Amino acid sequence: GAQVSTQKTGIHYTNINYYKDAASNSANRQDFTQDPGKFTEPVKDIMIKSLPALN
Amino acid sequence: GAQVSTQKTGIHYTNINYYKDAASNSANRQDFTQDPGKFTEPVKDIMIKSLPALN
Amino acid sequence: GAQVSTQKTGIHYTNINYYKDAASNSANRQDFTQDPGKFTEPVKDIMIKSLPALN
Amino acid sequence: GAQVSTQKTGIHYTNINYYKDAASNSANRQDFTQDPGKFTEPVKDIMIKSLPALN
Amino acid sequence: GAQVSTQKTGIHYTNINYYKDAASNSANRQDFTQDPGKFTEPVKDIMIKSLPALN
Amino acid sequence: AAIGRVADTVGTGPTNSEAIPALTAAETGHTSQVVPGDTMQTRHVKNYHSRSESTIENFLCRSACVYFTEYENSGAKRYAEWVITPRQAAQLRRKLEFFTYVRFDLELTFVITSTQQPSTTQNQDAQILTHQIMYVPPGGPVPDKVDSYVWQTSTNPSVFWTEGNAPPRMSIPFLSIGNAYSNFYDGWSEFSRNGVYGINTLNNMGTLYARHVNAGSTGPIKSTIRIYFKPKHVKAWIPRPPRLCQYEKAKNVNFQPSGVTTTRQSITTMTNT
Amino acid sequence: GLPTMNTPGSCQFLTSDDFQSPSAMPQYDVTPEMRIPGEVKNLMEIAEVDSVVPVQNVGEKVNSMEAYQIPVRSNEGSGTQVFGFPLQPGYSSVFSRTLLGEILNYYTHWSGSIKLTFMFCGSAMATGKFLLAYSPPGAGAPTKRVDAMLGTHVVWDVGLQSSCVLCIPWISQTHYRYVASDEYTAGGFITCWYQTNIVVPADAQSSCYIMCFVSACNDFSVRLLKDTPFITQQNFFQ
Amino acid sequence: GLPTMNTPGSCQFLTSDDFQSPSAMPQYDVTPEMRIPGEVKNLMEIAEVDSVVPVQNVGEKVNSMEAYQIPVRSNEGSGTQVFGFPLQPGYSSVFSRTLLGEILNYYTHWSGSIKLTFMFCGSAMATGKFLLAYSPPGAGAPTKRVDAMLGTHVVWDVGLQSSCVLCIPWISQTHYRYVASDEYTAGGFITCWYQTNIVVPADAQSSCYIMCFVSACNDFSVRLLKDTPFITQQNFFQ
Amino acid sequence: GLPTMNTPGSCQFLTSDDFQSPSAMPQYDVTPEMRIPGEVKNLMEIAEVDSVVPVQNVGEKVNSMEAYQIPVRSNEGSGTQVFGFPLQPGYSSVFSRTLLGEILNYYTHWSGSIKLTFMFCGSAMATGKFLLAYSPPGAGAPTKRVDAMLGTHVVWDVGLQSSCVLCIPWISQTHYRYVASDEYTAGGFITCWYQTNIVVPADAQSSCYIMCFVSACNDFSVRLLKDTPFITQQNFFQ
Ligand SMILES: CCCCCCCCCCCCCCCC(=O)O
Ligand SMILES: *C(=O)CCCCCCCCCCCCC
Repeated sequence: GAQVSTQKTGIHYTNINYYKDAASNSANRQDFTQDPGKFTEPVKDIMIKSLPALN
Repeated sequence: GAQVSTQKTGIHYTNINYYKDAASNSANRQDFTQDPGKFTEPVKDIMIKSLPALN
Repeated sequence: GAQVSTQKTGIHYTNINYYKDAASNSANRQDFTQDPGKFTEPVKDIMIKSLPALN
Repeated sequence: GAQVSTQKTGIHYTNINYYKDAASNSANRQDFTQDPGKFTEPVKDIMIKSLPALN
Repeated sequence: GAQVSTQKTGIHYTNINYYKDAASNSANRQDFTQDPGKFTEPVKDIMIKSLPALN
Repeated sequence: AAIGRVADTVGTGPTNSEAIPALTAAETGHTSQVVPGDTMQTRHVKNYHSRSESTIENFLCRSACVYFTEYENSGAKRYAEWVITPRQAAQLRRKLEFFTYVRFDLELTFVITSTQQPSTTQNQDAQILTHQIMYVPPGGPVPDKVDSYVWQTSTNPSVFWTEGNAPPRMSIPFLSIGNAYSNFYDGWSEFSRNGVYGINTLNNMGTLYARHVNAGSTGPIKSTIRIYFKPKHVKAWIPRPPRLCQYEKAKNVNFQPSGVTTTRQSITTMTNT
Repeated sequence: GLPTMNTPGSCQFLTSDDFQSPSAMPQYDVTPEMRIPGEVKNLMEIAEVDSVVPVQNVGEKVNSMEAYQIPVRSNEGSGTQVFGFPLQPGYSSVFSRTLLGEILNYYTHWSGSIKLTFMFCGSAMATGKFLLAYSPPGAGAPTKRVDAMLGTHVVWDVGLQSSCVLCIPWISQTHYRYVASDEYTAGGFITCWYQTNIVVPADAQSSCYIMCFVSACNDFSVRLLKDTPFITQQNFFQ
Repeated sequence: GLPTMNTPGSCQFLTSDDFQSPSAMPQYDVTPEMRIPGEVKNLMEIAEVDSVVPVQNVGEKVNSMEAYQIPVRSNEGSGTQVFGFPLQPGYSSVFSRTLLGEILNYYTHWSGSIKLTFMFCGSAMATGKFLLAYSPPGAGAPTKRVDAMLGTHVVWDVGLQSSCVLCIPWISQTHYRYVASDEYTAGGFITCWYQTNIVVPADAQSSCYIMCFVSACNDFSVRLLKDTPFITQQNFFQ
Repeated sequence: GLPTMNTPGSCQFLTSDDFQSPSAMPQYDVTPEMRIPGEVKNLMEIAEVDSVVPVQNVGEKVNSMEAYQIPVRSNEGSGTQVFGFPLQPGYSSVFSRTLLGEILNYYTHWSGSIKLTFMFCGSAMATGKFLLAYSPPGAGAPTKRVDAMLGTHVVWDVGLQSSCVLCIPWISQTHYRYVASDEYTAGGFITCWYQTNIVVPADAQSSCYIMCFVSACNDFSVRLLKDTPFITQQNFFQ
């Protein structure tokens, strides 16, 4: 049982893990998740862009 | 998931991409498209061979 | 006919034996069986933890 | 897509072409066609063995 | 088209012949046929163990 | 026909109409579309000829040595360096310059060879050589000596090779900052129309650095590194006249005026003289 | 024995290769993961966070908090430039060591709009309006206010809302720009001017400071991973 | 460890090989493509475009526009040859540096019909008829008009339609011909003659010029990729 | 990186190996095939075609058409041997250079019946009967007609049908015989005799000739491909 993912472009590729340890697998170079909020905007009260930050 | 194309002749071959980047794939040696018009014949008014080019 | 097991983690891997002798196969590193009883607790009369060992 | 032929004997084998040019394929060692007629017997009028060649 | 046999033990293995000649195949190490009769007991008249060989 | 087949010859017979395939007017800028049958009786010919070997891809897809330098075991030049460019070699450069703009991925191949230098060192016993090629994109720290910290390559990409093994090789994406590599640039680098002029104002492909990792022997050794380019996944636009005058400089199109062609006796001589 | 044939590249060691390799610790049981605040997935998450820009590199100030201070004070005129630096998030000493700049310096190409947030640290009683402007390359850096206002700009009026933003729109002829310096990849000039001079009352300091924060926008990206020039050594540390 | 067995060719480096190879820039985001006018897919697209042929190689003229001029003038007779060159699109100095010829010189074999378009650049008042002819090999180049008309030809009459085409049909014993020179692969002779001499009125120049354009037909193809003799060097350019 | 393990034979170069290998001419368009008369699929197609045997090796005759002539003439008796050679299609000088023999000499083993066709080239008026015989090994070659007729034979009577065939049946203890010489693989003796002497009339030549053709039957085959002894050299030809 192989897997089949998408390559990087502007097609797919096949992968078969050969080792009993996950540590042996290739890198996870395609995790494109993003969550800036944790850093930019860690305010308790939501700040609405178009509004004044203070009133 | 491999692919299967036709070889050059006057039969097929199997291909499996092994890398995560399309840049790593083999050449695209079988694109036989052709469009001479862009170069030979870039006239705005269609010129009909059997006709006179000027009248 | 290959086989497909689970790798070690906190995914699977494919295996195909290539030799006619089982001796040639890779190690059996995933047998997690356990039976302490043979050693700790080889008493003929079951001893119930919460109870007194003698009366 | 591989192919599967018969080996020479008195069983089969698997083949997968890996190149884009038919020129790269292995030899065609199993074409057992035969047509002696072109050479032995290129007569315009069929000669029947048991008959006299001239009369 | 591969084949799948049993290994020697007290599991299977996969095999794919890669050559056009049967001569190229691996040995036939698992033919366990046996027929001692040809040698021990090549008598024309069946001899029944429990009986006397002559009477 | 067959995707890449060529046109078949249409059988024709005697004519006598007012159809004038043969008469046209080049002034239009249009190339005539005449075919044999238009000006002579032809037979029918099923043509199976393919134009497969003329595709932009097949034409530019062959490894080409674009440059090579050397670095030595010891001495003054212990490491090599080369500002990346396809214009120092004439072969490949003339092909690429067949088109104004081009886009492609690149297959890099390196041929690394060593040669023992003449010296007076007694009992030389070389160990196997291991080289290191390293790429430094514009803006990155450069090595000043064969043992500079820069060869750490925590981020710079670099290959480690050992003599005897197959040539090291690797693929490179289309690295342009624009939508296509430019082969020509009739412009300047400054808005005042000063500074640099020509193709070289766009070339900022960084530098390549080679070196040994071990000295190997007590004796002196010189190593040559040949860089080969092989365009893959090619797309080309606006074809132009092929280079006529020999190349003069690597960073511009400067040439020494040349005749249009070789000569011959008279406009009647069927010989190349 | 399956007929095989090695190809170029075989046995090499590419620093950026990506293959599978046997574990030296067969069946090692990793420590279970744990929820740790603030995980990071992409460096751009960081490049979107404001960091204080050192607009005042001038001389010795680089060795004090003053590097981060922008001098503003009441004048006997308006039109006076307040500062001016180029749009070279990667090269210019003004940005190069910023949160954004540090990241850019590990790459070769950059693209996207940039935000320059300006906080007025004068006193509640201090007032005034400034003209934050961005002039794309092509001509020179504007030398007079009347020439800077001809470009992309924001007239900031100081008031209860302390900070104000000058969004530097990504205008460029190419999709990406070089992180390193290059005139082809020229980015233009960012300048500030007095729109209507600072005006404090009596007993209120007439000389003030303005801080400048920088961060990337949601259309910012970076390409071609490389090593930073900003870190070096001569020998393995002991 | 899957039993394998390397075969001849292993580890070599063929210049024209075609294999996959690891990217040195893992996950690099290529610049998005863009619609650029005039894309090229096959070199034959170019070889189908007319280019001006330098029929007049004669001496020093190769260093002036004159190389592209074909002398025609009023005579006191007809039958006079006007020019004559062989059918060696690849070798003959007449074609070798043409758009068609340049391309042919990167290949070893060629096949197909060829178009020679002739534009009369005389004056509106100038007239005349010429005999464009193509004689397949086997005999010699025709030396008289009466011997050239025995072959494939087109009697061109100059008039409002400035240009006229002589389609050189691909006649040959083999499917392909060598781009280089070889008598087996002989291609024949292309010659022009006066059918009915030039005839201008008074006050109109009696000496004129005829240009010659060349291009490939839709049945033209090229094989066996090779290097051009036309480009050389002694050292890497600096 | 798929765990692999090279086996013996790896990297070698067997002359008779059979593997795939990259084309040096990627996408080269082969010349379309064409119907050419007389295609050949197997060498046996050739070995089934008669070729004239040189029964008369005797001395200097090998350097003239005489080598292919079998002397026959009117005698004052019958029983006279006319010729006699062994069944060594590969070794015997009689066959070795034949069409059949040439082919056999590229192999090590052979098997099958063989046809010896005899054409009488005397004159229309000449007559006679001959005894074509084949004696399997084991005893010696027959020395008298009365001893040859004890074996496989054909009494040929000359007449309107010029030729006559002696089919040499494949009798042998093994399936195949060696092309080279070996007594285990002995093939027997082929001899001819006068059954009833030649009898011409007056004015008609009494001395004649008989030609001998040889070819393989439909049960003929050859094994173990080898090099011919019949071709040699000392240096590459110039
Ligand atoms: C070890 C990593 C090596 C990486 C090799 C990178 C080479 C870059 C090649 C750029 C290609 C041809 C471009 C011409 C540039 C221009 O003039 O615009
Ligand atoms: C995607 O197609 C997966 C399906 C088949 C994958 C197998 C690739 C080839 C496996 C046979 C073993 C090859 C030894 C090279």
